[PDB]
Amino acid sequence: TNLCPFGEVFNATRFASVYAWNRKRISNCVADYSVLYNSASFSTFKCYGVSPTKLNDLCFTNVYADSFVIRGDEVRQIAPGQTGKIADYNYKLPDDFTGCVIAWNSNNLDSKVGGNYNYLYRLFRKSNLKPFERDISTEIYQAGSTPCNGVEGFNCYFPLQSYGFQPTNGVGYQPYRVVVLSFELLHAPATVCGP
Amino acid sequence: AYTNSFTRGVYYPDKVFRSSVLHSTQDLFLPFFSNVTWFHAIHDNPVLPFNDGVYFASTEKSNIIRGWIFGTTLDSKTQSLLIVNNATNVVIKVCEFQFCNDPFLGVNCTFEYVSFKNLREFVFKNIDGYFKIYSKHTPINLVRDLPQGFSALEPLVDLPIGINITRFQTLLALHAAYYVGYLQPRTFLLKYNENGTITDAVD
Amino acid sequence: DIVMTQSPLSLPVTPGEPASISCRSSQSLLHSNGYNYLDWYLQKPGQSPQLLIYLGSNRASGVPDRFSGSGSGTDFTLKISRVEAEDVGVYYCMQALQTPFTFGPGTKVDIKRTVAAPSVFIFPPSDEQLKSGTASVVCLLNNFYPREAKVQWKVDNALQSGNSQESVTEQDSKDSTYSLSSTLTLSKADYEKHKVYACEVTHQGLSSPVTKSFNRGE
Amino acid sequence: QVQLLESGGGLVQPGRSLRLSCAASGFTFDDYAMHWVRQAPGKGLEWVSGVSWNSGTIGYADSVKGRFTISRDNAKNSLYLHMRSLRAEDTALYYCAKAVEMVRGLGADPEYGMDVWGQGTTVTVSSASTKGPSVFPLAPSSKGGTAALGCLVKDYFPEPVTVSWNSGALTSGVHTFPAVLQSSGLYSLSSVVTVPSSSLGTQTYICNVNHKPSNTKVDKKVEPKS
Ligand SMILES: *[C@@H]1O[C@H](CO)[C@@H](O)[C@H](O)[C@H]1NC(C)=O
Ligand SMILES: *[C@@H]1O[C@H](CO)[C@@H](O)[C@H](O)[C@H]1NC(C)=O
Repeated sequence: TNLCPFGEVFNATRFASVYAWNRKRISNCVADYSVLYNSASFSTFKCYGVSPTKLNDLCFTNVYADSFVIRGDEVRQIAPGQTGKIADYNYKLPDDFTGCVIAWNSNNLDSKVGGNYNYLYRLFRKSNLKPFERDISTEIYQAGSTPCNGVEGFNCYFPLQSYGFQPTNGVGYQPYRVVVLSFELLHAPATVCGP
Repeated sequence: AYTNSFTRGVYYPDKVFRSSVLHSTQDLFLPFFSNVTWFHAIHDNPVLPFNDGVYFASTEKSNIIRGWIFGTTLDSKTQSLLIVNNATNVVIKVCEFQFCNDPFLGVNCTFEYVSFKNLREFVFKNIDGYFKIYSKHTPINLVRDLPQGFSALEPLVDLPIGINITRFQTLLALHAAYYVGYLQPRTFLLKYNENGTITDAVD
Repeated sequence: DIVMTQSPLSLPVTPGEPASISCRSSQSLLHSNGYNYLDWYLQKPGQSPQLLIYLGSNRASGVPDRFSGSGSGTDFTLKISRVEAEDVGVYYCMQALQTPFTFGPGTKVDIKRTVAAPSVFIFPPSDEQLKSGTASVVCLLNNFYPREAKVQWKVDNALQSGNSQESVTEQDSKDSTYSLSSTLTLSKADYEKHKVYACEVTHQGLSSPVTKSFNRGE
Repeated sequence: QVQLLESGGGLVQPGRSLRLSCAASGFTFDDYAMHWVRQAPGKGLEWVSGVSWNSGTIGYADSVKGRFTISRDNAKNSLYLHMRSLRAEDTALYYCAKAVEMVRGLGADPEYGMDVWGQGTTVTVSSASTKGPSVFPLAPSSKGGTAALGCLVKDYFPEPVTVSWNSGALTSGVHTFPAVLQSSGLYSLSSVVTVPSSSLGTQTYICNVNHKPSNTKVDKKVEPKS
């Protein structure tokens, strides 16, 4: 009985920005879902494919953890449906999702006193994303019919925009840390099983 | 020089046993009766396309073929896959290799894995970050062409890498022949026989 | 925004004699765990620096057992029990509590010897500085101990500043002595006006600061 | 073996950008918090920036905040540092160092312990066209015992120049000081050798200056003039 390292993802000191969400594999474990549900620190624990109270007897071939940091308001855009902006340009969920989303407030940690800069979010893309596609590339993006000569003067705006994350805003704007678990039962021997 | 691929290219799509049953499945197969490209190694090793996976058939009595380089950039830029087979080691690596043309001896990395008298035929596919290689070795005594006959194609290995590949190149030993074909999305009817081995299929 | 200091600023050590150095902070680095986050770093002459001690006293990996670390609160010390010929260079102390981190000014450890007095020379501008508008004067001090010494550039008692600079060399391997050299640069408008130019040297080994002067024209 | 190779150095005019890159080879790249530390020319070290195990930056130095921008990539084992709006005060070496404690190996996560250091680059900034050196004589004071004489190189850019004496044979008694910097960025240094004064008025002494970028090897015959 060798438990699996979830503590290395939820207690991460920092969380990647939204447009470059971290994507970690997990395999060859006995995953303990008891802690992840009973905990009193989360503020949004949701599961779509399988209700939380029966995760102790479902063996998956593989499991992935996505991790990032989003605005407090926009946490209502991480869902199969419920499209919008962030789910439209940065991280889109597949429609037949079988997984869970865990979002909790981190007002104290991820917000500095004078104004942070390490967190950026995408804007001004050519077309809406497709499920799970990661686009970390930065290229100067055009607005209208204008030759893009590396010039950003009303011709091609730089996509990424910077979060402020001031420590004195209302509850609707302080950062929220999000971890999305995705389960996979591909044709292969069961690699992980709760006890 | 082109060749008539009689019936090659039928593998096991699903990992669930069947028996004496006719199962109709749509998948990415090699259509019956295609023109497979020949390559002669007298006095080729050019860059081929990797559009939809590749059926690579190597006829061998000298064992000079050594592996494969998959990628799009091919000079220490992206994780270009590599298969190398030498007298003891079968290494699968995805390093950003710094050697431009045909890395082997004459006669920035992420993951790695270690394990005309014969016909070794492989099929390469890449779906959802799983790179699947299905192989088969067959004993033949013929010097000229790809033979006439039917056999299954056992699914061998899978690798979790997940990169866009558009070109690939085989490699040899410095100091033969082979055939290549490409894959299309067909719909076969396979005849799982009594022990559960594909004994025939209709396209 | 935490400022450190070190002491002594520069000390000469002799092989086989224990060494001691103190690093002081502004805010005590005692964390909630009870660990002090100070680190002690070494730099050899002409190479990349290397780690000596991490987490206050926890000895680093691969270094010999001749180093010791102690202290807490706002004062920490490093002691070298048996110093040798391969323990010269610069030492730094680095915080790890409140970002951004910081490095101390640095302690300069070298090999000690018997005190020696400098030899002093002066050098006026040549005739190539009479057709080029730029006039340079050079005062040279060689084979002196220790590192500390200082110079006045004097022109008709009118001390100058800013325009005169200086540079020193490494410690000579054999006899362990230093060399300093100062230069004064000026235009062609005042050089040919004042007459007596002097370099004044102050050092411990001399009873009084020594003035080497030359006169123009002569 | 663990390797940390950095690249990106080169002369850059003030008010431009650069992109330094540090590549790590020989360990779990994503299992250590990297740091970028400057080193002024002939001065003490100075912390510049860092990055934790999960690509989360840990703040920059107080005097540099506003321009530098760190970024990390675990897939390609790389750590990039974009620099914008330079000034003349940002010329220094730059090392990329690694932490010691592995995450989750024991309160909080670790950040200290800059143990392994690559050989840094030599970023520099200036605005001056490449000019050749000017060689000046320093005749003996002619006061004598062992009197010293030398030659002074002025107004050269960039480094390094190499000065020898008597074509290379004379080695006992030479002294050459590091290249001091001047008002207009044109450097200057000097070399001096001490010889017996009774042996000044008739012997031969020549100092040889070699500048590689300007492709010159000038000769100077130094003797007292009176
Ligand atoms: C660390 O993670 C564990 C498991 O999720 C959790 O129970 C514990 O409270 C966490 N402690 C922190 C936040 O450091
Ligand atoms: C490794 O690949 C990267 C790709 O950007 C390259 O920058 C770097 O120089 C390469 N280093 C080696 C080990 O060749």
